[PDB]
Parts: sequence; structure tokens; C-alpha cells
Amino acid sequence: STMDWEVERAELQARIAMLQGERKGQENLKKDLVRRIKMLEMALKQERA
Amino acid sequence: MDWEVERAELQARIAMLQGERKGQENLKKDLVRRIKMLEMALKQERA
Repeated sequence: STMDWEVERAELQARIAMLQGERKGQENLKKDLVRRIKMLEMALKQERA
Repeated sequence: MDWEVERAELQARIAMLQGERKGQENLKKDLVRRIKMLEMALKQERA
């Protein structure tokens, strides 16, 4: 029957889903961190002037 | 056959995603360190 394959395929897809979820979380966090750095740079410059 | 092909493509996908984790985590560490030092710099200047 197709059961063994459906079970295997679901486990693979789940591992992919977890990896893709982690990556997406990291990508979004990275983009937010970049904005924070830019704004700190501007605050530092303004504070210095 | 059609399972063997999908199996191979799903497995390649997991492999390439696994190999990219350390680089993502390196970059995160990079950016968090930049923020830490900038926050110190700002505090010290405001003090």
C-alpha cells in the first residue's frame, strides 16, 4: 500500500517545515536587527553633534 | 520510481537547509554584537 511512503513523506515535509520556519524567523530577526543598528548609528551621531 | 525522485529532492532540501543554519546564526551573532557595542557607545556619550 502507499502507507509507508505517505508516513515517510510526511516526516520529511515536517522536518522541512521546521527548518523553513527557523530560517524565516532568523531572516526576519536579521532584518529587524539591521534597522536597529541603523537607528542607533543615527542616535549616536546626533548625540555626538 | 516517482517516490524515489521526490524522496531525493526532499532529502537534498533538508540537507541544504541544515548547512545554512550556522551561517544564519553567525550573522545573528554579528548583528547582536554590533548593537551591544553601539548601545554602550550611546550610553557612554549620554552620560
